[PDB]
Amino acid sequence: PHRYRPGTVALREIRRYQKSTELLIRKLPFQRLVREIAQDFKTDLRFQSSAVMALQEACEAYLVGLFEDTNLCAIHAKRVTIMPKDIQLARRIRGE
Amino acid sequence: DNIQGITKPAIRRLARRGGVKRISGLIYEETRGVLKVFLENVIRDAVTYTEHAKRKTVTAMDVVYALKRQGRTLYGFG
Amino acid sequence: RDNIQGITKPAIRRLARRGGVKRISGLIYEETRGVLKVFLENVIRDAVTYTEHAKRKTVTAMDVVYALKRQGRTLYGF
Amino acid sequence: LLIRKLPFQRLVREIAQDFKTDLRFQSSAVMALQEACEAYLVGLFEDTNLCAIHAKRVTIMPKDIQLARRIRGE
Amino acid sequence: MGIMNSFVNDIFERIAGEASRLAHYNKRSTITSREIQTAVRLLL
Amino acid sequence: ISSKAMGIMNSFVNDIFERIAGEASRLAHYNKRSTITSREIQTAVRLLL
Amino acid sequence: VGRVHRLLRKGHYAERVGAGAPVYLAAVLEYLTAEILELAGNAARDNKKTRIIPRHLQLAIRNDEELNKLLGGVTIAQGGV
Amino acid sequence: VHRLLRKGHYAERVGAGAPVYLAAVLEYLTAEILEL
DNA sequence: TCGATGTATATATCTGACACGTGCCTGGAGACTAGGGAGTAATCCCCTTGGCGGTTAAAACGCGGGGGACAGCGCGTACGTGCGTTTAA
DNA sequence: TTAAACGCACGTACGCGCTGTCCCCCGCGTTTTAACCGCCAAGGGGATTACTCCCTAGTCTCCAGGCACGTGTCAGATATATACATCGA
Repeated sequence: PHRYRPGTVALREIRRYQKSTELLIRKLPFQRLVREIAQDFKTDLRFQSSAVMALQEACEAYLVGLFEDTNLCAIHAKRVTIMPKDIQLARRIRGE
Repeated sequence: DNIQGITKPAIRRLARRGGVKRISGLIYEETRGVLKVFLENVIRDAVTYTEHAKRKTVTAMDVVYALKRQGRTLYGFG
Repeated sequence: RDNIQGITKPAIRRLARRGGVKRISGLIYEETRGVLKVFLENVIRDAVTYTEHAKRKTVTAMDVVYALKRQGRTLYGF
Repeated sequence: LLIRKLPFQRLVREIAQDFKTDLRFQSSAVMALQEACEAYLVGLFEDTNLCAIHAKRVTIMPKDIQLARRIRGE
Repeated sequence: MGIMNSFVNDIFERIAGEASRLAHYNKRSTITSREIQTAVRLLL
Repeated sequence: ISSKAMGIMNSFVNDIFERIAGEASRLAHYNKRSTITSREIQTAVRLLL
Repeated sequence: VGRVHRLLRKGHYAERVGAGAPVYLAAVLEYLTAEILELAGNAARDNKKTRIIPRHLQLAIRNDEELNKLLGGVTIAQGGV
Repeated sequence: VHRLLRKGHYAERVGAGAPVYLAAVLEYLTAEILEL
């Protein structure tokens, strides 16, 4: 048989997704999520396709940055695995 | 309850874009709370601005106003 | 110049003690001095710019209040 | 105040001398800058202490300051 | 005492700012109670 | 140039325009003057940029 | 030049606007625009493309410390990281 | 509050309810801060 | 260490986003009456800069010794790579 | 109806707690520098007022610059054959 060593594929995925620029969350599931969330504020609300597209772009751009910040305070402990306390610390330091 | 629509592969892909090599099994349940709270805080403002105009259709510029008030100016939608 | 040496070790120790630091490494002092220098440089540059636009010769508290407000921190009492 | 007044006043006039000559300062502007600096440094050390505790250490070290500033985006 | 006297004018400027933004966003020539209420709902 | 790049440039120009007009108005209010002159714009430019 | 003056008068930025303000503001905006496009065009040539796209704007802005300092909070749609 | 609203050039016209509401909000928040 | 996997290149073919031309219209430009905000001039007088005498607060330099940081080893069980099942977009 | 998520067991790498050891925070002491208080000199510059003018707001005329609409074509695209780079037992 043939087999790649653990961790070699992870680098290939990192190199792949940082070169491309398409959206990464599924369009329909995200749209359904926005539709369900909006129902808590007002009935019979309507959303243009570009409003949901704007929300999607905002969420993907925010989460990528949050993971980038969390990785530094995860590595600071001389680890490679990121864990909940790293996110909690990054969010506490950002004051949000 | 559509929050389960945020599947594990999508979160892994986002973390991959951020350069994370190894991901703990607890990150998945941690991310959902962050995303839900962010979306609620953005939508409340967008709907408030849309209501100010007495319109019934939310428009992209209302969302731009919501993000701008929080310091998250978005370029690309005019 | 050498005037930067006027920020003595005991003052930094007192500040760190108020901040809850239990044990302080001997290398913290030079880093604190550099951080203080850059903060002062930016605030003074803004204050001087407002003073010069008004054609004044004395620098007043208002130029400092406006500089601090621009950097994103509000000072009450002046 | 916790920083000596006279050295800080000389520090202020030294910084100001780089921008404009023969400048003058009111008695309250220097103390205002002093209050601002003391609050800033207290806040930075408070933030650095969490980064130090994160490694289960007791001694705070420069890398904790650099990390706090890098995450803060300064 | 000066702290409170600054705090009041600061919040005044913040609320009046949001009321102005609400007016400009609709090209309206008059500020009304609806603008103030929306500004309060947007800030608080 | 693609249509989207021009679309982004339009928001870029509207942003910087509003920043400069903002600072120029604040400076004029601070000095208690009724009009905007090249001096106010120059000061706003030097402070924001 | 006229549009700037009209927007100033209609925006309530001030009750009066002098004659020299619009020429100065137009010169500033033109300078910044030429600076942005020159770099975007260089990045496009460096990518063997012939039409500029948002990705080139992101790459040009994030590689300059001054533009990046001015636009640190701005998010570019379809720009990515 | 009404005078500042007119002098601030926020709009060319100011309704009678705007300054009353703004004053009431400022007083409420001021008391809320002073109490805490 | 080379050969099994993966991503890059050179080619023919393709279709719909863009560069260009048109009619026409609403805003910009040229001329005037008008007037008040703003440039210049002058005085009053304060408060900032420069200096002196002196008395102890705080900073300075040793040195003693033990709390802590650090490199190292062992082990146990979490998450990574790949195959098959199956779900709804 | 095909490619997306969901599930399975295997297994090598990581996270975690133990020790041994030497160095450099902390504390007490004696000394010495200059921070600070109070009093003396004196002139550069801030705060208010009046003269009077020349730059900008409001009303009207007329025209050519720039908004909607239509055209048609070539720059970017999947798809192919395959090239050669990279990783492992």
